[PDB]
Amino acid sequence: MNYWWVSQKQTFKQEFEGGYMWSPKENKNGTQSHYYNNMTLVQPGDVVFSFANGLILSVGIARSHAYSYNKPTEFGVNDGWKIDLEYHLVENKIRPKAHIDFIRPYLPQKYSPLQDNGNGNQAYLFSVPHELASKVVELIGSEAEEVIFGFADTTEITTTADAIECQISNDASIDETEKHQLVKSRRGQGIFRSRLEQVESRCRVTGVQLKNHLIASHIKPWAVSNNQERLDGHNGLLLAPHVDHLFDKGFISFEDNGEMIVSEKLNLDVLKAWSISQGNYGYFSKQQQEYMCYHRENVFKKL
Amino acid sequence: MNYWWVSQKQTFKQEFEGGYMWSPKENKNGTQSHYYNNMTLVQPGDVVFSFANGLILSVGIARSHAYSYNKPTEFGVAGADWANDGWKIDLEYHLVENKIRPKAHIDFIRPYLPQKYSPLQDNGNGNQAYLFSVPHELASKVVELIGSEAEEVIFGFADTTEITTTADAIECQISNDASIDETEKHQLVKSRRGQGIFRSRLEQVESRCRVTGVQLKNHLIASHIKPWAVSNNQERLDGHNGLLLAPHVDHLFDKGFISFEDNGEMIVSEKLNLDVLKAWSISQGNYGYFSKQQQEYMCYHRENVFKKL
Ligand SMILES: [Cl-]
Ligand SMILES: [Cl-]
Ligand SMILES: [Cl-]
Ligand SMILES: [Cl-]
Ligand SMILES: [Cl-]
Ligand SMILES: [Cl-]
Ligand SMILES: [Cl-]
Ligand SMILES: [Cl-]
Ligand SMILES: [Cl-]
Ligand SMILES: [Cl-]
Ligand SMILES: [Cl-]
Ligand SMILES: [Cl-]
Repeated sequence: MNYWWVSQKQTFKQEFEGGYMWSPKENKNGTQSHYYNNMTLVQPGDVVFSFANGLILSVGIARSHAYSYNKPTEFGVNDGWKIDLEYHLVENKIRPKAHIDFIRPYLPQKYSPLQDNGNGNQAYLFSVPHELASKVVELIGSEAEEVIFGFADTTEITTTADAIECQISNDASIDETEKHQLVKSRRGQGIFRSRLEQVESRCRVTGVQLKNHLIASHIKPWAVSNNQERLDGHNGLLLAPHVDHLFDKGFISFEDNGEMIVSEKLNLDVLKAWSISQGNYGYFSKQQQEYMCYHRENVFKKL
Repeated sequence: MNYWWVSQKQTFKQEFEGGYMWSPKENKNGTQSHYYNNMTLVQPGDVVFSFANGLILSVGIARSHAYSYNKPTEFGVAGADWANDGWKIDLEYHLVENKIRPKAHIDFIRPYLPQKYSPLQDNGNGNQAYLFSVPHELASKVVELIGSEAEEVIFGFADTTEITTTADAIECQISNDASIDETEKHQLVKSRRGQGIFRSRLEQVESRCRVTGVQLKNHLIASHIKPWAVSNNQERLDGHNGLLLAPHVDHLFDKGFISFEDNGEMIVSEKLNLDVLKAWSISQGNYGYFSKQQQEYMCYHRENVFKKL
């Protein structure tokens, strides 16, 4: 996932209401533009800071790649790049110049969105390097974190998995039954679900046994699992939907002997609100532990 | 959603272990029997009772239409080659602990058996064919005999499949529709999973899960009220056609286990086992007024999504 900083000093109102970003494709003199070319580098899931009227008004999430589209009609008045941007207004609408002594050390030598004095540069879309991105996020506060962790940063993972499902569904060589089972297993259906039900009986965390209230979740994700692992009843848990949400995204994981592990970026208010207690949720078998190790080391959100 | 009855006789274990059903597709002359043709009528999400050794052993959910596939095991007598090509269905088995013996309840079942093509004779002996249709009234009686385990498989689970199938087909149609504005297309598709302009607009009128109180954006699902699939394009992108919900509340609401009155009073379905609310520490009660714009959609939800009767 990449971060971008978009300077909309004079266009924000219109771009926010329409849920987009727009720029020309090239310079007036016909040459390639580093800054316009930034638009073609944006991927769904990427985080975009809206900088307008001196303020960061939104921490947004890109929902498209750049697509060719007509310049927006403005009242009283050639195709450019459009990006669908899912705006998220933040309560803490900050002015970056005020924190420049803290920010300056982490500004890039070239293509910086801010000058060394704290004033903005005059391009439209800047890349924000990852160290700097975290500093901006620090200043906005936890609401920027709400946009990112387990939200914006899940999108690229879903994109990758969507493409793996496409590779399988369109594979003209793979056995038809195998195709169906691998695809259905992604959403906890098919032989994977039946096999899991012979290993697990209930949601570890909430105790619910009712099959219509449980999600068949993989431990090692479906996307990175090989075909055996995708259909292995030992590579799963039956979880209540809110617990599936926390586990799938790596807000929680488990020790081999059952203790729930919590990510640094899980807000503890959530667990309080849903009456999920910390503690031990039972031994995992040796076969399950193989997968849970993978989850701890690759899915669980750990800086 | 339709119900079926598969008489698996002495090969339940192999068909269970393989997660399938298999039948011939035709007689030698190209004609189908009624029972071979039944395989071609099964749709994903349909419920299939596995009957073997006189017992109902599984309440399964079909996960495919019938597809051409070679006979999974050998015939008892080395048969003709044409007969090896049949219909396969991927069946998601769900074992039940309460294994009903239909013949021991024949007096209760007999009145609801069909005049023709029935899975059972009037004395409760099974018929010779493989896949039988179970009409809906007969199905309800079978479910009553099996009890809550059957209900668990069906309501909010098997019966959600056809709704997902429809929503998937619609997304495909929209995505490939050349006549739609490119930006509109992207917005309509993203809105299905609570993304894009729909979510930003919902955030202008709602701020938290009303049921759990959670305000954190990364722990909320942007749900529609009137479902995305049945909504028109204005309704799909309307921020008033939504609620922010914790994932488990999104689950209960989307499937119609709960709904809300216009003043926010939570309505709980008779199909909701109240143990679930206790296990997840969710209270009944009042969750605040909706706006007139939201009430339009909530009325639809109460009348068409909420599980009644
Ligand atoms: Cl050039
Ligand atoms: Cl460039
Ligand atoms: Cl400030
Ligand atoms: Cl200010
Ligand atoms: Cl840049
Ligand atoms: Cl297994
Ligand atoms: Cl461990
Ligand atoms: Cl016939
Ligand atoms: Cl076929
Ligand atoms: Cl008959
Ligand atoms: Cl008879
Ligand atoms: Cl019999």
